[PDB]
Amino acid sequence: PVEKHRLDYKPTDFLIDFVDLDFDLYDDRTKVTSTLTMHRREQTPPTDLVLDGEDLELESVELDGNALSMHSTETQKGDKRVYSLDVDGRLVIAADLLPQEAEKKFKVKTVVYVRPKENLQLMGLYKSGALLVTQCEAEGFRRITYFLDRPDVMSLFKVRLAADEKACPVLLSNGNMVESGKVEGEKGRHFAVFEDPFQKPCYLFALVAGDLKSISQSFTTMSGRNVKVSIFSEPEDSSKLTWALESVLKSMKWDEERFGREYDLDVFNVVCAKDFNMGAMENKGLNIFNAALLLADPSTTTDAEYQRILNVVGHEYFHQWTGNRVTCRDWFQLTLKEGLTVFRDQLFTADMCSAAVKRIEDVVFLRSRQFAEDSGPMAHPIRPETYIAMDNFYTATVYDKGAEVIRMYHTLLGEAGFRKGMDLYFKRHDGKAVTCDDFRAAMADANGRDLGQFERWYLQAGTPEVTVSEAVFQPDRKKFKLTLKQRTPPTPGQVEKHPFHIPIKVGLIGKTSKKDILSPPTKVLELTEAEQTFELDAAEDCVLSFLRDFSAPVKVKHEQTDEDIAFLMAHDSDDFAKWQAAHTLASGLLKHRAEQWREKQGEDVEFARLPKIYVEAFKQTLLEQGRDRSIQAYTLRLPDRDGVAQEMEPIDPLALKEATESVRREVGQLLKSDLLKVYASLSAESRDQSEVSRRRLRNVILYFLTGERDKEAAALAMNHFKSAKGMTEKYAALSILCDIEGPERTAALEQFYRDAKGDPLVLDKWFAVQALSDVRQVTETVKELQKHADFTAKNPNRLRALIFSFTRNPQFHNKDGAGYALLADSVLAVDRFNPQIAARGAGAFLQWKKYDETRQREMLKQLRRIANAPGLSVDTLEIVQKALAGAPEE
Ligand SMILES: [Zn+2]
Ligand SMILES: [Zn+2]
Repeated sequence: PVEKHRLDYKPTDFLIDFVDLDFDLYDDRTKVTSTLTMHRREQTPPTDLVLDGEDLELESVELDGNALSMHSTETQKGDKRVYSLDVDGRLVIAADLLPQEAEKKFKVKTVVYVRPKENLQLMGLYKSGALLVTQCEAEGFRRITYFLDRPDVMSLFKVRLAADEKACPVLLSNGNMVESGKVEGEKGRHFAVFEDPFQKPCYLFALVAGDLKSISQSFTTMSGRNVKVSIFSEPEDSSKLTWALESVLKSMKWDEERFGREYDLDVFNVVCAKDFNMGAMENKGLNIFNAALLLADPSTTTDAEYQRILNVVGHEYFHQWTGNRVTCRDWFQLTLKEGLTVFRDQLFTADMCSAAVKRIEDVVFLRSRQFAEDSGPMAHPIRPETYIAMDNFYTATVYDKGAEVIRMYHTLLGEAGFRKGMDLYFKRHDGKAVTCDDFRAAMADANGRDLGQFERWYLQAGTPEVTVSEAVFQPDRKKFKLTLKQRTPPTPGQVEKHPFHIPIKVGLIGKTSKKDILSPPTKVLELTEAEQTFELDAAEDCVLSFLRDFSAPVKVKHEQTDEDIAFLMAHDSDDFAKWQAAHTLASGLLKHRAEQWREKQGEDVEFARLPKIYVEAFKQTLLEQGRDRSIQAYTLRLPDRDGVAQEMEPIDPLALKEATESVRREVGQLLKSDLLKVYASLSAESRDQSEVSRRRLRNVILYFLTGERDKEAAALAMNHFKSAKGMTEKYAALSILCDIEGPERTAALEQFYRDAKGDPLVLDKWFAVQALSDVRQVTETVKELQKHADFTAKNPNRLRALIFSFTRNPQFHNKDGAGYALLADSVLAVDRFNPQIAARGAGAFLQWKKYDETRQREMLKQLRRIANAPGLSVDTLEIVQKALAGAPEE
């Protein structure tokens, strides 16, 4: 297809009033009988009807009960009762056959066949284990039957499903079940009819058929309505659903208290799917989850995966209002529901777990994955202007930066002002398909606030850079002068970047008071120009606390002495800025040691001793009593390597890895006695946040106690591995052991495989922990694991567990190019059956320009090999075309 543009939107020529679907479900060939009740838009001349349709085996076309034949050269001579198929497979009916009056309704009935077992794209109807499941977002419903496959077309649905009674005892679709019984002529088959009373776009359609067990629990809304919440899964996993069920109940209660949102259906169903591209999908009343985001068990699920399940479960329920009842006018507005819903699950996770812990996790993920995207060839604003394949723009920018943009609304307007904007947003657009500007206008109108410049967050890509050009205390005036500058580098298709509306939370820590001296302690500064000076009231000499709570998704250039950083590490009040001060000091040490290693390529690299400021602060955090142990663990943990690499030019993952290990080993020697004392204090599975924090700090201290990677380190990690009562401490010890070549690593990996007992999720970790190992010939191990009996590229979770994890290994960038070729060979094979996963796999080649010339030539070679592959998908073609946009021709 050709490139699509945001400003080319136009309402549809025709409307869809009713959808009558009949499914004759078989694993090899499913018949889909569909009747669409349509009419032309008012005040519009007659025009041809064009319906989306992809990979359908068409049997018959019927217009108002009259059969139409396939247009051919023989039908041209005389037959006018014909239909046509365009070059893309869309169903075309000439305007002469349709009613002349616009309001006159007509019926288009089609019989098509699809092949679920051959549907390896996992879009539309396909087989997943013992289940027949669906996935339609964004444009997958056209792979089931003909439709106007766009989110601004809504209609009422009536769905009938017929299937084998033994293989598919449970049949599910959107809405309420109105009929169930046996198939009349065919013995052994049964059916069910589902009617959705509320109109919905086609991407929210879903159907499930297979052998399912369920747990359930009632929920009473604030109006008194009772909603039956049920979690479905295959029989073998039906005892691992309580954590997901309890998460739905918390999400429904939280949305009522925090935003006044009330569920409107009698049933809320969640079905687990073992073969799923996304993490979960918000199909109206019939959510479908990836198994890794639903199933939970103490012996298989880590604390982080437990929290991720709670977060995604809430995310999918929050889509019922921000996504389903108020939906998108077009796919350029994807961040209207994704950015707003991610922000909603971030507030939810913060209230359910720890606010500071969640904020630190979100910022670290943003400044690694999203910052790389925003500085690369695929950089796009949260509301893109153009796209080729819409599946390529379900990105960290649209999701996670979009949430940071929503959070900036909350910062500028306050909680009560943000709530008033939400109420007006839901009141105006309930049951409609709207845009980003509608949400921004709701926030503006409800608060009397001008948000015209704020739209630049939606229009301009790239990470803004905020420089602290001057920050000096003025004792004569009792003022603190703060001068700030902002600039944003060019991104593909947009060189000039106009100033953003940047809210910057600041604070001052008095040098005498050792606490906040501002009242209120945090002040929201509105940086709206390219350069601006602010004057804060400071009674005494102070130290600046800049960008508290990460109030804007920007880079910060702020020169601080190690003494002022140590002052903030000990006396700052903002939880993020307190951690940011420690993260800033450790990042600079990591970055400098990596540049020394990068200068000599590891040939005689001598590191200066770690400064006492860093070690004493590390020791104080380690020995501290009474504080939150999760904040303790995240402060002591070394900075994420992908985050530090985004500040380097060029990026050298091997130099950054050696820099990380050298710091890990030096602090392990300097504070070995204190580390061993705290480690023994954290011994002796509960889901309580107190026990999660204890295990989190215990695993971090083990990392600092095993840096030498000698026989003593392997023995300590092996005991941690064997004595673990859950997956959290077991997987952490295994991950540490896999960097230590020896018998302890092989024994742990062999035992880990057998202890899985065929569990696909535990086997994913077994593949991933090997792909991320810092061992020699880790590439050859990954290449060999592709032949393993339990490896199949057709399952996205298993493919990502091995291949995607390997792309995050620093040895993936080995200068011999063996790692790049491995990914390219994988992307080529996967693209022939699952374009979505292959396009995301090829994304690891996007930042080729940021690496050294040797790695540039190797990555450019694989990028061109993929781009020149015959039959390459539209999805993967767009990704590598963008990557090669700034590359030499030929
Ligand atoms: Zn989603
Ligand atoms: Zn979402």
